[PDB]
Amino acid sequence: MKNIRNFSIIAHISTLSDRIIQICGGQSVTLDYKASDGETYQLNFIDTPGHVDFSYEVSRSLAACEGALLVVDAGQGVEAQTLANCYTAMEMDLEVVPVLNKIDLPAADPERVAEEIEDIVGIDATDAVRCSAKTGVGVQDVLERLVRDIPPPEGDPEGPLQALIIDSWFDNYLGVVSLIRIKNGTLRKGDKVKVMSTGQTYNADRLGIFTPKQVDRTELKCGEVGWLVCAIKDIHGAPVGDTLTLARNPAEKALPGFKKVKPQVYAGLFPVSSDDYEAFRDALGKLSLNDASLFYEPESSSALGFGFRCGFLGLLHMEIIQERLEREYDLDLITTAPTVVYEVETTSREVIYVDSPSKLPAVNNIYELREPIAECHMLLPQAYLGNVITLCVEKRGVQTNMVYHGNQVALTYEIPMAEVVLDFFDRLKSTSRGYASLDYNFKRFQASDMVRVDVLINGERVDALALITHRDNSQNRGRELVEKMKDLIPRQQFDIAIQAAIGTHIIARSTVKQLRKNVLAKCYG
Repeated sequence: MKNIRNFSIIAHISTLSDRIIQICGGQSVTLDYKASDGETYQLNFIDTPGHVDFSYEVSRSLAACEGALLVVDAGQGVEAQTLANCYTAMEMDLEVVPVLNKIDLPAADPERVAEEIEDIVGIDATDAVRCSAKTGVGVQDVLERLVRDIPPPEGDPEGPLQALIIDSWFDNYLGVVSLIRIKNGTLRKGDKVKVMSTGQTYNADRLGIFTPKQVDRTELKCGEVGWLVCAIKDIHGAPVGDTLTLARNPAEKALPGFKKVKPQVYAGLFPVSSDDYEAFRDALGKLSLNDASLFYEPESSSALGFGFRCGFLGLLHMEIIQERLEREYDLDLITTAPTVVYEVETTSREVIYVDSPSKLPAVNNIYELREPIAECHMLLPQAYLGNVITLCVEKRGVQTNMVYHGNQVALTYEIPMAEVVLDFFDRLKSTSRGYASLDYNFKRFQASDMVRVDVLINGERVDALALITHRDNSQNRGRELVEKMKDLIPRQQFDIAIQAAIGTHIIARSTVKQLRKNVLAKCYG
């Protein structure tokens, strides 16, 4: 155990990971490093996604580490995407090792970037190892620093097994494969294992390490990271963050910090052409085999046809899947505005949760409707803050903190999730012209004057299209909706009456005029 270093990399823009592999061996790697002390160290490097959509997946990977390398471009500086992960890595007791990369570039300013790390992250950066990507010098010095500072792993190898599931995927030949950290005990080949969430037991048919090449082993001992193949049916059967133990001597308690994350953002997806339904259903199925957190459930509108109601972790989780659906499976989809999860107290005081507005209990039965609030961390040059908070309050945000970092401002606001999810990020980007970095996570539910806009077209109730929004801009969101539809619905054979209402009271009503005879229905570019 004492010669093992488990660490992850927090960076942005040959990446350091590739150069480390090159001076050792030659998503995760197990490497050997003969150090200046003449001894050999097993380096286990777990990769880290940079976005707060995968906030949980990130934290589970970090729970598998004792340290992390904060890799900053010496020619650029720090950026908020590495900040979120950096703080969580520090909240958990991980040794964060600062690295100044790309010192070779004509732009490199190491001393000033050493101040930026010290000022914004609060890590001792004065003796940070620095390294070239052109030549590769310093990478060994980084590795030496890694070995000296990151604590070795801990546990009892004879203790009852506790293996942290870092990640689980589907292999088209091997079945389900899990990347595993042995926190406690020892896992051998024959061993019959138990997944602690599910309570189900399987045989460890195969296990090994990534070299990067997939290499079989006969056991994974304490402090180690590797892969495991037992015939778990789907990746849901080995949830990320779960803990593996042995069936004959099961651990009393699972490793802390496990949860099965439920989608934060729901949306409705419908194929432009009904003929694509078969492919779309297949595409979601194919996606779901590797996406542990993608939720999808059939939904059919009168208006929009047969499609699917889908749950996502956040905006670019949705956008990754949308981009994938669009390009991999060549599907053209209509997508409804994203709607978030509300917390509602019934007249008979019970707490229920609402994904889709249509399901929200009657206005008479609601004692208190509670709205999700997102805490938004932002980095922006001083010349834009006026343009930024004016948007923040415009979206009903409340300022929680502000810190100055040279000629740069660190804003932290409390903006209603419902509103962050409806393209706020874009309006922020165009008012700061790409200079404001968003970073948000769920904070709290709060009581709020929240109403439900119902769409009906051809007098038919389109539940898929319903939205929950605040009173003060229900008139505007209803009006924008009727306009959005006028784009999706061209002038056709019949008149199409579109309207938004609150219960009985109509807020906007527009009709899409029918074509004359012998005129084809056209659409805008």
